[PDB]
Amino acid sequence: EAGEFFMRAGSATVRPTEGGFSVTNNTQLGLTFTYMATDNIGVELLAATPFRHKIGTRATGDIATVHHLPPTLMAQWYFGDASSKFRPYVGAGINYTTFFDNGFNDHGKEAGLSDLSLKDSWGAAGQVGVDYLINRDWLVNMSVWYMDIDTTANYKLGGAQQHDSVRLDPWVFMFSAGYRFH
Repeated sequence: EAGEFFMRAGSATVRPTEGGFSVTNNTQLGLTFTYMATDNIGVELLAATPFRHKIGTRATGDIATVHHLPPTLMAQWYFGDASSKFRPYVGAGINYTTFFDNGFNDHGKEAGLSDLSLKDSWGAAGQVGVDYLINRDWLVNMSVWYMDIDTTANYKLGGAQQHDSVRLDPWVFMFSAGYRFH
């Protein structure tokens, strides 16, 4: 497996962590590119199509929608050996998330909200997952990611109240199939 490069394609679902400031879960296309430093140490990049979340509270409901790209870079450790058909793994790394295409809905505007945007964020990331190596060519995968994503939302409330701290700190769940290149 040393020298190997494999790509996984599948669903990645982001579940943001905590009157009420709720944020919906969203599932998008997930892609990971990984390389084997050795038979156990791997280098992986997670990529995704942009995610879309709705924000809101109990009474009003949705008041805005937000999108972001959470590209993540990881150093990993695969258990077992190069011949194991079943290899769980763990990783630690750095995440970078950018928010874009953020706007309040009619309801947000009716309440006096406008000019919304969130500033970029960097943060620790951890992961545990499993690869089931079917052939020298294919595999199926599961993956659970944790990510430090702290930001601050900027917008005006009829006036200019443009600063609040948003903490997503989401878990990301990924299911995929992967191809191997030797």
